[PDB]
Amino acid sequence: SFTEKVASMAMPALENAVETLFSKDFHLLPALNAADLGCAAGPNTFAVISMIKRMMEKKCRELYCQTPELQVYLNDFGNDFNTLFKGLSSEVVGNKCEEVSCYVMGVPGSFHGRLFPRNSLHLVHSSYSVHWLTQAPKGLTSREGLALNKGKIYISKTSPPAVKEAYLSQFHEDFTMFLNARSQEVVPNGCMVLILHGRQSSDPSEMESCFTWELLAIAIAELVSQGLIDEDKLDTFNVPSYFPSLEEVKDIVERDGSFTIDHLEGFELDSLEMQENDKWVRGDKFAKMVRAFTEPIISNQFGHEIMDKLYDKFTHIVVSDLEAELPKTTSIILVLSKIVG
Amino acid sequence: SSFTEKVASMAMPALENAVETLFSKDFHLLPALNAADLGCAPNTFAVISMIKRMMEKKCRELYCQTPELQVYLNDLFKCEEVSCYVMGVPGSFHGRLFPRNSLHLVHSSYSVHWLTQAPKGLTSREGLALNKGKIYISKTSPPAVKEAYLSQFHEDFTMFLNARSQEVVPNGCMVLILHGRQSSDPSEMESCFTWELLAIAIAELVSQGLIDEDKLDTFNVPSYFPSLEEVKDIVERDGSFTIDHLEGFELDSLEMQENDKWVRGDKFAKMVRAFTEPIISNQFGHEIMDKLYDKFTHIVVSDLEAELPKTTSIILVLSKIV
Repeated sequence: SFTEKVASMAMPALENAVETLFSKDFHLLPALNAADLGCAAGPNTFAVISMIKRMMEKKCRELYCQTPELQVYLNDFGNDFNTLFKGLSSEVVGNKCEEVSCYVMGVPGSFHGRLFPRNSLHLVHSSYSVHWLTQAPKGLTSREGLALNKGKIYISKTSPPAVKEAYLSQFHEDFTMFLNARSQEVVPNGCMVLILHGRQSSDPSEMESCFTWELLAIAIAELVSQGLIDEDKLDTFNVPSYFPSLEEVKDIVERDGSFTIDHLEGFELDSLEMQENDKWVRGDKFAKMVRAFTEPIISNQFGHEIMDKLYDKFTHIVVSDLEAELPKTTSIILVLSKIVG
Repeated sequence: SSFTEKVASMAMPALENAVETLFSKDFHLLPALNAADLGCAPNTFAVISMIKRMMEKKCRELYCQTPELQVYLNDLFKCEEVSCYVMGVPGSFHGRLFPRNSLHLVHSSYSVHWLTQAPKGLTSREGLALNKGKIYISKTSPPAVKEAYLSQFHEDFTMFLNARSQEVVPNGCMVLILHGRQSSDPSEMESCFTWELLAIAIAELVSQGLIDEDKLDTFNVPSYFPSLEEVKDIVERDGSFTIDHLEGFELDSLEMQENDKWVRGDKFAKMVRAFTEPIISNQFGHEIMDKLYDKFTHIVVSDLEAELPKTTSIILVLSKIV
């Protein structure tokens, strides 16, 4: 739903990044090597790979040389990528019309560190993965940091300055780790198309920046007051995720020397299906998406036998307390090129 | 898989001799070495450590930067020197899996003998099944069967070789191990004991009215156990690879270090059921499988006194030609 809208918004940035690769004759290499990192997109992963497939086919059809092939690395691969495998594998598709063969591989492991040999990647795509951290900020998980962000699970208006500082610091570290890892693996002049969950305002405590996590904390606090969750637990737990601003992303990429910013863009989208007339169906659909992306870290924290009652309260807060309206979600599009190198 | 365990110890010398022959050429100071395990089924995780161990030794002798190792795994069923990255490759190994010129090494153990399908031409005209009472080449079976089977294996193995030809780099190495046979006649008990016995078990249930004969008569396994000569000829017909070594070795089929025949027979049947039931179950259901391998075990433990012929494995070492 929302994911679909984000994916289409980033598609032109993906096209141009392929175009730039062509201007450096990447289409004349024996094979183009593409990776999709954090394949949790996705469904929307099929569109981006089909798009690379198609742009190569258009480019190479007038070339006298033997037609280049496409090698696709998919990471997150949980064996459910079979729908993408069967849809993109040119041997499985069996289309004799296609001149560009596509070979699809699974890459196990974390997008945070190394996944491939040196100079093995020409193009990296990653959508809504890079804002995830390796852990809750270290300054928040020390013996005395467990006390800083009391009734919440993320940067909030109630958070002392140390909280957002810790998060930015953790992001700086984890994102630089990523950049460093990719820098080893992305070929000189290679491209990277990153899309992530960010924010508009410079202040992270702003609702538009934190609403999803703020509302979840309010829901957890409800069950806490009702005596169903230990609060222990609320006060010591913080989310392993950060939504940076444009400026923060720029800063970190520029401090790291490895990549050049070809494109840095933010854009806003509605956070719920505003075309939906049923105020309950609107929030329920939103909550379902939220649950799909957040239940792993959350149920791990509070147990699974409380996830139903928890996400129900979350939906009730969205529907009733907020009249099925939320601030708009900001997404960041970051296109990078590996410097030579 | 205590049997497989013994097979991989015997082919590991032939794996070392071959991987090291990729160090005689250079082929020594490259960025990253790409190796594929095609039809994996812990031994695939053993051949990986072998490659890593060998590479690190040849580099420390050559005083050069250590390449990284990328391993591709196509599934059918701290102070380490060489950086290894492992990748999963879905898809059939009889077709293309990799870009051209991308593999330095290919390993495949006990997968190549599996056919893409049970042989095509097994019905006459008339309109009779050409392999009644059985599920593989047998003594009762007319010549047409073993010819259909060899033809199917010819086609399938040649497709494999053909695909690999595109992907294996010039002078790149292929190590293939497969279930073969000693005797030139593929209907010898040495060649087909497992399938023969399985048929005998099924035919027992048929006479008891538990399984249609329909059924037995129209089913045949998607497997073929070739001879050294058949393997050699097919490889030579295809023009892509050089036969560096081609050798067969014998192995005891049952755990013979066990005096209790019914125990060593069960162990055998348990093993046989693990790799044959998925091949058999579509045609005969899972329902009758308990009574099927029950009867199979009695045919093994009683009628043959837990004495089965040795299994022949073929070790095939290849090099890409240009």
